[PDB]
Amino acid sequence: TQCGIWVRTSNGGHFASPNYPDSYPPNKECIYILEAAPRQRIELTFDERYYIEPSFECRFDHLEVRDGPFGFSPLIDRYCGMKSPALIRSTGRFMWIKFSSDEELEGLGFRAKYSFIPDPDPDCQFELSGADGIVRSSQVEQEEKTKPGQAVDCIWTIKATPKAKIYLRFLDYQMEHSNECKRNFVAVYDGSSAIENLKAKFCSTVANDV
Amino acid sequence: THVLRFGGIFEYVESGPMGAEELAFRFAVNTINRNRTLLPNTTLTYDTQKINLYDSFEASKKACDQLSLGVAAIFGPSHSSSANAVQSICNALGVPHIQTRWKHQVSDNKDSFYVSLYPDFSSLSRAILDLVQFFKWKTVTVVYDDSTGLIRLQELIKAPSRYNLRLKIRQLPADTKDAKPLLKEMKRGKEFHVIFDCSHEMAAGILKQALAMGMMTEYYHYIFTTLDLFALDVEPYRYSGVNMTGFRILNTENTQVSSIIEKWSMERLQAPPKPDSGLLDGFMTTDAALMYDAVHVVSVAVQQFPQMTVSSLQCNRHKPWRFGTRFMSLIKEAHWEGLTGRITFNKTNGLRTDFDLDVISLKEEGLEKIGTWDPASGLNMTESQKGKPANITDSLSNRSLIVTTILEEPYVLFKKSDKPLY
Amino acid sequence: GVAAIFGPSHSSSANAVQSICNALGVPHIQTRWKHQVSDNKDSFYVSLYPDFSSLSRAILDLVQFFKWKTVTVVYDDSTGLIRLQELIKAPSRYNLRLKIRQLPADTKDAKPLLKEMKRGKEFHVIFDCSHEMAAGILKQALAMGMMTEYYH
Amino acid sequence: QLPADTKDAKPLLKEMKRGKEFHVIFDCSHEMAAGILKQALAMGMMTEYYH
Ligand SMILES: *[C@@H]1O[C@H](CO)[C@@H](O[C@@H]2O[C@H](CO)[C@@H](O[C@@H]3O[C@H](CO[C@H]4O[C@H](CO)[C@@H](O)[C@H](O)[C@@H]4O)[C@@H](O)[C@H](O[C@H]4O[C@H](CO)[C@@H](O)[C@H](O)[C@@H]4O)[C@@H]3O)[C@H](O)[C@H]2NC(C)=O)[C@H](O)[C@H]1NC(C)=O
Ligand SMILES: *[C@@H]1O[C@H](CO)[C@@H](O[C@@H]2O[C@H](CO)[C@@H](O)[C@H](O)[C@H]2NC(C)=O)[C@H](O)[C@H]1NC(C)=O
Ligand SMILES: *[C@@H]1O[C@H](CO)[C@@H](O)[C@H](O)[C@H]1NC(C)=O
Ligand SMILES: *[C@@H]1O[C@H](CO)[C@@H](O)[C@H](O)[C@H]1NC(C)=O
Ligand SMILES: *[C@@H]1O[C@H](CO)[C@@H](O)[C@H](O)[C@H]1NC(C)=O
Repeated sequence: TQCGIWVRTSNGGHFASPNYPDSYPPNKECIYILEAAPRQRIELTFDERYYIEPSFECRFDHLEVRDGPFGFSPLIDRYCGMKSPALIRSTGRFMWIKFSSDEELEGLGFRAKYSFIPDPDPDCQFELSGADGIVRSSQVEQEEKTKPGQAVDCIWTIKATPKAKIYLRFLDYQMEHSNECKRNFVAVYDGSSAIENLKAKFCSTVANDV
Repeated sequence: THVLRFGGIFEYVESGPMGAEELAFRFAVNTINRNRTLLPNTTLTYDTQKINLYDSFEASKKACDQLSLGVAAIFGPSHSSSANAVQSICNALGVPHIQTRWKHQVSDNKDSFYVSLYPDFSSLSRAILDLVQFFKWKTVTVVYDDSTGLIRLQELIKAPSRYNLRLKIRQLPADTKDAKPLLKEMKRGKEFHVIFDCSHEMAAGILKQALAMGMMTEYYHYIFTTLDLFALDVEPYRYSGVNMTGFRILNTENTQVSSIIEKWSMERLQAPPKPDSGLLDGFMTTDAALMYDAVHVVSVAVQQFPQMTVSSLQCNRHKPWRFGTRFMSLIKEAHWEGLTGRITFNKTNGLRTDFDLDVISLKEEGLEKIGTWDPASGLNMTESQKGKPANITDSLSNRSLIVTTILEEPYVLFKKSDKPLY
Repeated sequence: GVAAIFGPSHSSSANAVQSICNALGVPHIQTRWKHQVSDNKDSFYVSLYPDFSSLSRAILDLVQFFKWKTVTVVYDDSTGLIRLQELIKAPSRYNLRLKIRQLPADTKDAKPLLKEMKRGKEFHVIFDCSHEMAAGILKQALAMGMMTEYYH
Repeated sequence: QLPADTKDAKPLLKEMKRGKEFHVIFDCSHEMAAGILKQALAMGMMTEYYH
């Protein structure tokens, strides 16, 4: 979150690691989000400078470049190691980068280069904020984000008032196919979207207030 | 041209016939001289010597005798005591040294004029580790024979750190072939999965002493490390129900390969009758096969270089040979389809770490290929066969009464819960 | 013309001088351990380094006096399995749990290794290094949290 | 019953092994009780389970 190289010009969304190129501190859990304005075949061109720790299996100190604007996405690769990765094509309109770290490591980090060429050729993202608001499942139907007759996958970000915490409570909750998580569920991913911090995944009849 | 001269250093039997290594070297030189389409205007000459295989001073004299007489390569004295002594001679004079048996590479030895053809145990000890995971083992009992066998299987000793195994390393007795004090402890300790690291001449002697004990039933499973398991007599063991998985690099399915082996045992009329051994008839072992390939791989290099004048080099007057710097390169980027599959060499060292194994196993018809190992791929095993007629493990009255049932309160209704009940 | 050869002191080149001293008859006095090949009939060599068919008993008596059950032998090069071979064979006849590891090739960076030894809860280690490199591990085991009263 | 005069009890000893038959009361002469024990050793019927 102290990831202070980002620079975000129209083409050239050029970001690098926290404290690049000196080091990076332990317990850093950076969530480079990368909005990715619609064009350009999202480009992860890396520097040769690379010490994202060579652990086994990349079990720790890894570089999730999971292909989503979220966490549960098609994964590209856990890039830990010594030799630097290069040039992920990734025809999505998005890229999610989770730079993580353990407690007892060394590092220098990485650097990233943006902007390949081609055309722009579900996308709910109901960014809600402030005080008490309402989250409705019918917002995808009222605001034409999807059409009736296809699979839906929305994202309801609930960014708090400054210096706060969030208490979700369920007014209405009714699933079309109850007790079955492979065809409908509601998940309450906190912090940012990643498979690790999954607070609750409701697909049964009752949703308890997290 | 002046024709060529290959060197050679082999074992010195006293009264018996020639060894399997030296006879294969003599056979491979003659075979290339017959068939002209390899080396069309070049024939070969050999200058074989005999040493004691445990005396590195005798191996150093006979190497300098061939270098002073003038040779083009040295085809290995084939033992860890004396192969390191000839390797440093061939490095100093510049001539290539072609090895046909495994040797402990000391990790800080800067040598560049050696090349090995035995399959390196940084690849065979992965293939055994892929094979003790395909069989879903948890408690292996690696049995080696001499202290060098911990260097060979070192990717298998280090395995329980990164996987879920339980190594329980043992050792055969010194030189006595009496593993019966050992096999009592393996039987009392309930040790059913064994990874013997013997040569084939002594893997026969254990199986007689594992049959004289009650360790040849369908509970016991024995992976071997040696590559001459196909030349092992298995007729007493075949109906026991045991599992004896091995490996095999000697590609005995190509008809060109099988034609040479038929020519081998025909020309080897000096094969002694030996029923008390436990081996089959005269087969080309993988020790003699890798000497047959070693003449052919170097012959590819002399084909691509008709500028090679064999000079006479004195060990006392230290001077590197002229053409050997280019000629060592032409061996390392040489490809040949010999008897042991594809031959390629690893450009960093000069070892074979890329080769094609055939996982063989013991079924009631003998030793049958059941898989294929390859360092790029892994165990691409054939693995789906029937053989013996089938059985059944389910029956009637376990049918489970599909009860069609609508939901309506209070009669039938879903439980109010949060976790996915199913 | 000499009376003895006091050893070139390395496994590659001590075996080459041993067979010379056997052939000429002069004694060859060795001062560092060397892998004796089991079928080598030599009679004019004598070693003064304490043989690892006795040091590897002394470590095995010392991992039983301390009542250990899970040791984590760390060697450095492939010869170190020949040296500690009475300790590798030990869980067959006693109640131990060997979990053999290896330091990296020549780089003195055991920090990818010591992370796995720390996550795996491995408190009892039987390092097989020289003293010049047993110092370099202890600096890298102090820079990590592996120098408290739990570790032995 | 053993086969007629042929000393090949290996079709018999497969059925005794699949049928889990560990206790056998052979009624042979000694000249042919030797020939069964060779064919019971070539199969896996000579461990501490069999009596
Ligand atoms: C000979 O030439 C070879 C290549 O031609 C050089 O490479 C050595 O040999 C193999 C190459 O495959 C290596 O062993 C294999 O390592 C693979 C992973 O490599 C990297 O892994 C991590 C990064 O995640 C790093 O820490 C590591 O250093 C490597 O960078 C594994 O995937 C392999 O797994 C085996 O099992 C799988 C089962 O999933 C199967 O697919 C195969 O059976 C596969 O073989 C295996 O572990 C080896 O590490 C390479 N290096 C060394 C130093 O040996 C050699 O360097 C060269 N020389 C020699 C002597 O071999
Ligand atoms: C282990 O040995 C058993 C025999 O004890 C093998 O099992 C038979 O394999 C054949 C292969 O064609 C099948 O047709 C049979 O049905 C199997 N069972 C029996 C009872 O005969 C088994 O294949 C061996 N395992 C390996 C890996 O080789
Ligand atoms: C000669 O070698 C070639 C290999 O190129 C082979 O196809 C051919 O059968 C050989 N002929 C004889 C007579 O050995
Ligand atoms: C065969 O002979 C010709 C002329 O005699 C020579 O030029 C050539 O190098 C020889 N070797 C071949 C074709 O390999
Ligand atoms: C393995 O070899 C067989 C050859 O019969 C081939 O069909 C198959 O594609 C290979 N690969 C795998 C992964 O099975």
